[PDB]
This record gives sequence, structure tokens and C-alpha cells, in this order.
Amino acid sequence: PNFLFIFMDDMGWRDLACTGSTFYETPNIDRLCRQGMVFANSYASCPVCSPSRASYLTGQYPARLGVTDWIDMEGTSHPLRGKLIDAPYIKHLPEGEYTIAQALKDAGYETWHVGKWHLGGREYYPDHFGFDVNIGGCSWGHPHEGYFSPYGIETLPEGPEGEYLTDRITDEAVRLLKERKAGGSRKPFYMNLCHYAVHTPIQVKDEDRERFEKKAREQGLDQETALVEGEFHHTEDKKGRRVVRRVIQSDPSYAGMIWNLDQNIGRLLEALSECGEEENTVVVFTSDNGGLATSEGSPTCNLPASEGKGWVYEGGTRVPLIVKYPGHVAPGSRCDVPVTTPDFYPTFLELAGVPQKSGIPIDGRSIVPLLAGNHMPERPVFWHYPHYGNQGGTPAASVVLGDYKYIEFFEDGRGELYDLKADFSETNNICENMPEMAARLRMLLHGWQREVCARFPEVNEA
Amino acid sequence: PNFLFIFMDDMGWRDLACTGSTFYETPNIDRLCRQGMVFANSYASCPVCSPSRASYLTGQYPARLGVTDWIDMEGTSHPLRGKLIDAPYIKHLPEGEYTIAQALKDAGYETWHVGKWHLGGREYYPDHFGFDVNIGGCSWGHPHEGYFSPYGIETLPEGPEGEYLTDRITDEAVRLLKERKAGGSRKPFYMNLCHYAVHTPIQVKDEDRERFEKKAREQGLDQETALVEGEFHHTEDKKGRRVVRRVIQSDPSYAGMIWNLDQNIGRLLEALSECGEEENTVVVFTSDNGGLATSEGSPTCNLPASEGKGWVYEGGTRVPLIVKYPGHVAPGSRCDVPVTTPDFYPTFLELAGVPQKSGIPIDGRSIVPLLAGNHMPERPVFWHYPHYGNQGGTPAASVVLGDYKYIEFFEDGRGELYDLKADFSETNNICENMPEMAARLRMLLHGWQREVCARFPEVNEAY
Ligand SMILES: [Ca+2]
Ligand SMILES: [Ca+2]
Repeated sequence: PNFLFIFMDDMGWRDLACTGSTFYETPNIDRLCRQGMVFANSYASCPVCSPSRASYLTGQYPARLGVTDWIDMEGTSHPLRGKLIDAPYIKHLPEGEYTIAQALKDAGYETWHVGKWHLGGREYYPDHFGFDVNIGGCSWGHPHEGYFSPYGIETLPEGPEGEYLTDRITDEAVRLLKERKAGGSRKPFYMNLCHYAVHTPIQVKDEDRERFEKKAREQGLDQETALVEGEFHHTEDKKGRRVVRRVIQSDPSYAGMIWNLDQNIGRLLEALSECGEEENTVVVFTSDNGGLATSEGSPTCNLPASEGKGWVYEGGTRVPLIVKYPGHVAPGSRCDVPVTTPDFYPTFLELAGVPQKSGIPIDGRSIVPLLAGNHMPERPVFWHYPHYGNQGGTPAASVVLGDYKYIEFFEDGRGELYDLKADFSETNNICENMPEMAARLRMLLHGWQREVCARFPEVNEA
Repeated sequence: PNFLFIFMDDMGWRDLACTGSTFYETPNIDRLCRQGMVFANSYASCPVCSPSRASYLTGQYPARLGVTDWIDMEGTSHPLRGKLIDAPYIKHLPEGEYTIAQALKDAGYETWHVGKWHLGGREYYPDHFGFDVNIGGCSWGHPHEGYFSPYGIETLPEGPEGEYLTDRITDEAVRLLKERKAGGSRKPFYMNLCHYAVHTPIQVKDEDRERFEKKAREQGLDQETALVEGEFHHTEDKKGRRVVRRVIQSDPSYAGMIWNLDQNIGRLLEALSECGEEENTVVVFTSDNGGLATSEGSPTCNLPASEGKGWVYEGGTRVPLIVKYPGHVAPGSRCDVPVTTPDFYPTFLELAGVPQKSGIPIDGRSIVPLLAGNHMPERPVFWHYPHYGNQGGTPAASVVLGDYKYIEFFEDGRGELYDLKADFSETNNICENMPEMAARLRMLLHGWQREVCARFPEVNEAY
């Protein structure tokens, strides 16, 4: 069984037509959804980039790993400072880790990483962690020199001037498939396809931008207040600047990026079938964190889930998830059991038939039963973000268990309890109406924190 | 507060952009949803028309009223017959029901019915049930003579040649709004606006249809297979015909009908604001049963909810629900607690400060705690549809409780159990895996059935 893991950057939970978008159009991804299972309660294990990507590669929670913030490679930003100081974090995937690429490669797989990496400098590139190929992956968190050739990526040779990064990365993925077919498909492959989309700057071809300016016109959206200024930011480096929340999906350039992305998923999936590998490829479409909605241009909206990237509220942790596996997963099905990033590692091992290495810690759970149509025992899901981020949040930790969600904020020690079944949008803090429910979820969160050795932000005495 | 209850016909749970549509465009309704509470687990109390509309007006489950099938005013088709015989039902709203129109009128409201009625002949028109006005409601369940003027609708005077009925029904609602303003708004109004949209036949202006042929071609959907033939029907009158399921949302004419419906909703709410009534009007958008996905043209698809109109599966009972009440409902929020059609009666009465009459049964439960952001105690939700219907189902009854749904099928007494949390699309019957859970749900359904005096289909001994 091949694994094709399509990992979007910063794609919010309502950023697909098939997961609830009111403006964006994603016909090729919609088809994939029709051919597989979609997950309504799909989470990333962190509200920003590198920790969720480290959690994916290791099947571990970010705090057990030590990578709990997005990696600022040249220390010009972290640690951020407010009333608290950002906690320190390991600025790369820790060296001793045994990744899913290593496990699968040890079990006979071809392992390819394509696209965004963001897990350290050259000593911690994909090749040191079980990957045979690295096309376009480096230490950058986004296209530092834009989406148009030249890109500046040391592991991606430049294309003709005017080449679009998202198109080229797809070509690179299509090239690996056809190459493998030419050599006889000796081994099952494992592709970690990490798009640079849809991270800022939102740079798109003009035909794709204009498409959705016309639609926003004929739809009336051009006349609707999309951005709304809110509170002041919380760190010294943004003193004076206010949080700008986007309250409606209407951004035409952002829609164009997603339209272009959808054509590329079309190209990619058509190559996979042209290689006679559709029947036996597990296809996963997901994202590393929630949509960007509260700063840096606010290209998208995640309402009725609150806020977005950088926040521990639902809008920042929720994420689309489609899984297709012909013959095994029922097409056009849906599952509502909470699923999180560290779950894929043991899922893939179970689908490959490969035992776990003794003694490595695994915080995730194989979702193979859900992919079959069966419930599983209730388990909590956790977050621990002891940083501010750039988007408006403040350091916090979180547990979801059943219908309830507990959040504690490190600035003032306060807790917030939500009944997400009755109150999906987190409008009604019921901490004090249910002290008992709060105390259980608070203690559960603290015990997990002790077990994974979480670090906490220290007060700022300046 | 005023009540603008917008009651669509046969609109599936995924037929709006703001509730998961992949093709349809509903800007004016998306804005409504951005201004209120959307309900992710919204249910109609019956998979076909008349029982749910009777259940909405009286706050009782259809099996208690006796109206358990859509009303067939000629003896053309009911009772349908296969292995079993359709059960008898009352073909009108029963005489002594104290409906929410009466309850609010007696509390000083002005009451208006506009549009589809389908609750009996002349002696059971809205005026016999507490409404002061009835524009366009008769015994018809759909535009017998089409959506383009003339309509032959006994309570709607014909419009100029080519007038579109949904445009016209909206114009009548706007008129009532402006008349009340001219008169100085002496009383709060309760408006029961029942569109005939989106019932077959799917007739639309060509500019609307052509806009979504264009869209289907730019998205590639025009060259996909959208309709799939299936099992045979189950009744003598459709012997030889096969269920035809729609598997994608791609029908341009239906898309065009929802697009016109969206313009008119925009006109109506604009008029609501132009009369300065926006801030103190409870606005509800919902529908009477699930979308038509399996017969009679299969205009929409309800997937991942299986099947549609006329089945007790999720696609037949799930329905969109948005509630807007400025200053009271948080704008752009979302509740996942199951709500069902008979809840509106006690919700509206509580919102208006009116006590419910003594000694009248009410199976519904006010949802104002949910409109406030508060949870309520867990309750089961029930269905009793002892008829075949036209869309390919078989007589069945149903209870949803927490994460579990149990279905009993009258043809053979087989039971079906689904974990709707793990298995939303009802893929995996776990009745034999969790026997105690099944027996508990079965006995609760049977006890409810006893208490409401539900009737059961008879075996057709000639089969
Ligand atoms: Ca990211
Ligand atoms: Ca109906």
C-alpha cells in the first residue's frame, strides 16, 4: 500500500468547498472527498507550523518533543515578550527521533519528501530522518522570495522565469511517480507532499485572482465589510498594532491560490492513476494548522470556529481531513470522532502491516477502526502552546474530551470551559457553572503536561 | 418580538452554501447565517411534507396528531401497497388543535400565512386555525400547474404572463410588511412564509439555469455521472420502476432555483429592515423534510447523509436551520444539539412570554437555552413513518439518542443500529454488536409509540 500524504500549509477547516466553504471552489478535492471519508472533528496538534509537522513525523505530541513553536531559524523574533516570555523550544526536529519515513523505509518503502520542511538546518534535513529524496525542502517556513521563479530554494533548482511554485512542486511529485513506474514499481512508495500554499504572501496568477473578483462581484461580496479591527496585540514587537479579524470568506486572491491548488491536486491524482496506482495508494489531504484569520492580511475566515492560526481556540486547531483508500474506506462517508495529527504515524504502520519500534513513545492512536466504520473508546486530545505567536493569541494549554473543552491561559492562570456540542463557537465560558467538570479537565491537562515534560513561559520583569 | 418563519419545501440539509453545498450559491442566506445561529443537527419530524407542517404548527409529533403521510387529496395513490399496506392517516389538520397561530393571536399577535399549506381542504384552511391572512395556501402540495403564471392557485389571484411564483410569494410577504408599517405597527406579527420552492417540478428562469450550466462546465461537473439507477420500487403502482439516486450536487436547474430563492430572501429581509423591524424580529430559515435525492428527477444530493426525502435515513430527516434574533442570538455561531420540528411551538411561545394552554400535549421543547449558548438535558428524538412514500423507502420508525440511532422496519421487523458519531453515513449496522443498546433503544421507541397511539401498517395477505 502506497501512502500519498498531501500536507497543506495554513489551510483552515472551512477552506474547502467539501468541508464547508461559502466562497472557495475546489472541484478536484471535492471529488476526492466523494471517493473517501471526511472527518468533521479533525485537529492539528498545534496552532502553528513546525510543531504539528514534527508531531506528524513522530506520532508524538509537540510538548513531548520539545518543538512547541514554529521555528525562527535566525533568532530575530523568538522569544517574544509580553507579560510573559515565550518558552524556549528545540529549533529543529530532535536528532534521535524515529520518524514514519524511517520506519517505512526500514520496511521496504521508497520515501520522498517534497516541499516545505521547516524542521531545521542542513544537519536536520529530510535525508537525516529516513527520506531518500528532498525536492524543495529546506529550513524556510514559506517562500521567502515569493511564489514565482526564481524562488531561492537551495534544494529546488530555478525554473523558467514566471514559473509558479505550486505548479512546479506538483511537477516534481508527478515526476517521482512516473520515474518509479519506469523502473518497475519495485517498492511501495511513501510521499510526504508538503505544499508551500497557502502560506502568505498570497501571490497568484492573475487569471486566477480575476476569476474570484468577478464572483465576489456577481455575489455581492465586494460590498461587505470583510476586515474588522480588534484588540491590541500582546507583545513588545507589535505594541500599537491591532488584531484585524476577517469575518467573511471573500478574498479573491486567496480563492485563486486555492483554485490553482485544486487544479494541481487534479494533475497529481490523475498522474497517480495513469501509473496504475489508484487502487493501492492511501491518499490523505490535511493541513498543519488552522486558517490565517487574525493577522498578516487575514486571507480567510474560520467562523463559526473562533479565531485561527496562533490561537488555541477551535479556529486555530481545526483542520480539513480527507482519507481515500479504494476497497477499504467507504467513499462519500463521514466520521465525527476527534482525530489529531500524531494519529497518522500508527495508522500508517497499521495499514502497512509494520510493528512499532519498542520503546519509542506514541501519543497518537491508529484511526483504522474509524476508517472501517467503528467507534473507539473515548480519549482526550491535548494542546500545549507556551508562546504568543504572531496572530493575536496568548500562551495557553488545552484539552478536549467528549463534548467539553478546557483552556488555561498562562498569563493570568485563568481557565475557560466550553461545551462544544451546545456552543461550537466558544461564546459562553461555563467554568464556574460546572466547577467540577472544570476541575477534572484541569487536572487531566496538568497530568498530561507533567508526563510530556511541558515547559512554561516565565514572567517578564520588564 | 415578531416571528418571520421561512419554511422551505424539500430543501436538503446540504442545499445551502452556509450548510455544506458544493455547487449551490446562496449569498443572501449565507449572510443570514453570518448574523445568527446555524444548527448542525437539525431534523424535520417526518421525511415528507404534511406531517411535519402539522407538527410545526402544533408542537406535537405527527404520530400523535394522526397526520403521518403527505396528504393525497384525490384517492389517486394512497394507500400504497406492497408487502404491507400504507397505514391510514388523517388527511387534514385535526379540528381541535390549538396551533401557534391561534396561541399568538390570542396573545395579541397579527397572524399571516403565505404560500404552501397542504393541510386539508377548505374547511381546514389557515383561517379555521388562527391565521388572519392566507395568500396562496390551499389543498395543493406543489404547483400543480407550474411555477409560471398562471398558477391555478385558488387563493392567489393570477399575475401578468410569465410571472414567477417564488418572486410573487415574496412580493406578497413584502406587501404585508409594508401594510403593517402604513398602519403604524399596532401589533407584533407572526408570519408563516411557506415557499413552494424547492418542490418539483424544477422550473426556473433561463438566466438562472444558464448561470449554473456555465458553472458546471467551468468546474468539470457536467461530464461526471450524477444519477445512478438502483433497486426496484416496493409498491404495486411502481412495479417495474427503479430508484434513481443522485450522487453529486450538479443540477443547473435546481441550482438556478435555489439562486432565485436566494434573491427573494434578500428582498424580504431588506423589506424587513426598511420597516425598522429587523432588530425585534425572530427570523428562522428551515425546511419541512430532507432533499429529493432518489426519485422524481433526483434534483439534489444529501451525501454524506444517506438517501433523502421519504426515507427515515439521515438524508430524509436532516434539514437546514438558521435562527436570527438580533441582540439575543450570538451572530455567526453554531449549536450541535439535536433540534426537531415540534420544538418551535414552545420556543416561540417562550420568546413571546405566552403561557402554553393547559391540557394540550406538546412533545417539543423550547430551544432558547440553545439560542443563549447553554446546554439542555439529553432527550431522544422520534420518527414514525408507517408508509412507503414515493421515493423508495419502506415503512419504518426511528429514535435518535446521543450518538445512537435505531431504526425498525415494518416489512420484516428488522432493526438497524448506527453510531452516528463514528458512522455518520449509516454504513455499518451494529445491532448485533451492541445488543443491549439495541434492546434499550427499541423499547424506548416502542414505549413512545404506545404513548402517541402510533398506527402500524397491515400485512398484505395477497402478496
Ligand atoms: Ca502552517
Ligand atoms: Ca416537503
